Amino acid sequence: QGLAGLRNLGNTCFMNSILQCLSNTRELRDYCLQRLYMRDLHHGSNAHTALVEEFAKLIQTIWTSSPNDVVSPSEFKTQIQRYAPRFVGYNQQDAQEFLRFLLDGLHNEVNRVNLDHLPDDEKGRQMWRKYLEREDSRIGDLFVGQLKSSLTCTDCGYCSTVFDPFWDLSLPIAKRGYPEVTLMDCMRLFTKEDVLDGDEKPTCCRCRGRKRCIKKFSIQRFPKILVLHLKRFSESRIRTSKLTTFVNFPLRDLDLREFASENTNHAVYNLYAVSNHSGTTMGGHYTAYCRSPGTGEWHTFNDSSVTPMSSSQVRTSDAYLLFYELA
Amino acid sequence: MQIFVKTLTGKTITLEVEPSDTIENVKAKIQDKEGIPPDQQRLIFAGKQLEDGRTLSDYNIQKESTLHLVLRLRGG
Ligand SMILES: */[SH]=c1/[nH]c(N)nc2[nH]cnc12
Ligand SMILES: [Cl-]
Ligand SMILES: [Cl-]
Ligand SMILES: [Cl-]
Ligand SMILES: [Cl-]
Ligand SMILES: [Cl-]
Ligand code: NA
Ligand code: NA
Ligand code: NA
Ligand code: NA
Ligand code: NA
Ligand SMILES: [Zn+2]
Repeated sequence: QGLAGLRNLGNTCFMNSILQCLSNTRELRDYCLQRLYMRDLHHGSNAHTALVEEFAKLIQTIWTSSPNDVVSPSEFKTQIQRYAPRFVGYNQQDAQEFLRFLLDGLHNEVNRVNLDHLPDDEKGRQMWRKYLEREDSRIGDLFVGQLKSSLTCTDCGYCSTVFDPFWDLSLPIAKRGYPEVTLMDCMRLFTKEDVLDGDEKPTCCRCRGRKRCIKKFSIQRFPKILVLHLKRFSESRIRTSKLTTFVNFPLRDLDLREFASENTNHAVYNLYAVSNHSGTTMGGHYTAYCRSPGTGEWHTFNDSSVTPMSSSQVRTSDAYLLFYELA
Repeated sequence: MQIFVKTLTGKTITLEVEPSDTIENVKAKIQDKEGIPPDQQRLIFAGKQLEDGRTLSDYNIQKESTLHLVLRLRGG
């Protein structure tokens, strides 16, 4: 069933929001339920095995509870704060920041471990194999993609290309919007042609001086699970504040083909989870909306309460992290 | 060497750095351009948040890599 709430341990709803998103990440959940992590676990003492163990036990407990049971993640929390001491307290925290440290911990514990002559695509493939020989896990299987960044000197026309892995994308929010800001508007702002001039002129290795350049991202490899993090932060050099702009994101048929380096039939996503923040930058409350992998129905997970919801209630301006799965 | 930071609203900035530069040094460099206190900055690369006390080399960060600048929505 998977409709168990998580006990608030003291400002830990950021952690619970993320835990529920991951609980409803079908392939990650199955990994834990089917106990497939056991043979992936590393041996050797104080290689943080308890983190994977306590995370998997929590996912197991959630998916074997009666609906409206409340589960305690206290053992898990002990393990995550040992892995990442910033989470030692009972202070309010950022859910994205928590996601990154959590997935890093899990990944590390089940880890199974110049090119100017090459065309772009071959260079990327080689950089990708080079990466996968350092970072190769079931967690990576799900979350990791590859960006291509192309930097062109406007003077000599030389284009330097590099390839950066990613486990999520942090998207700037469009200030525009005809009727509404959309997720596609945000992906466009991420992948757009960035002008690097004035103070931002890069040095051109061919021109041997600072030149106006254009820099552009595309997606070279799409991940199975695409996590999109909306940059809800103002540019204030005094008091930073939250951007509460409504971003309209789809539930279904997010086709990211246009952002690909190479045309692909396999960059279409469906939404399955959302981590919501209500508050300011300094404080607030987290909730999660998640689609059960089994039934396809949505629930709100809020301060240990688990309640059904319609798909029409899923899109809100409080959306902060969006979890999409390759359809 | 030069690396890039994708900042908060759509723009990218260019930093001059050495492999031995500490994450704190990078944050200072970003402060000089963006006016964001280092203690508020989080820098993501290849799914890792870069930690103070470590260096660019520690993370295999090469020329023309891009760092993703994000701040925080604290919640409980
Ligand atoms: S406090 C809490 N508990 C659960 N299960 N889910 C959440 N989502 C956001 N906050 C929470
Ligand atoms: Cl052991
Ligand atoms: Cl605010
Ligand atoms: Cl910007
Ligand atoms: Cl330094
Ligand atoms: Cl940080
Ligand atoms: Na030991
Ligand atoms: Na480049
Ligand atoms: Na700011
Ligand atoms: Na990495
Ligand atoms: Na680049
Ligand atoms: Zn040039």
